Amino acid sequence: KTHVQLSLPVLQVRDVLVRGFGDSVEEVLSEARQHLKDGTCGLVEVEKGVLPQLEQPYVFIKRSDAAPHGHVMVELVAELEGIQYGRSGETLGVLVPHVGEIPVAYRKVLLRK
Repeated sequence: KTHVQLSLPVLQVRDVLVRGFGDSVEEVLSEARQHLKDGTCGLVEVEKGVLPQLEQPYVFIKRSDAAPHGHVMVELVAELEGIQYGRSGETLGVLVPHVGEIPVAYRKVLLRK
């Protein structure tokens, strides 16, 4: 399937134990996709002060369309030193590995895979 229904645990930035997916744009997009497939991917909502507490490159989920079955359609955009790889809509948040942190919410998305 080109799209997969996912329920992503929303994590508080200060709870996150592993603050990025790796060291290159290509690696972080790779690792993000692997963690999404394996159900080991969390979502941090972006506000003032959040991104400097996480490791670059960043992987964002961005709204790709204006929401089947409650699931917002999203795609992955990476960012490294202010350059984005991908073009998409509004940020739903930044993806991080999930290693058992307790979430504050869940975000239903339809991921373009």
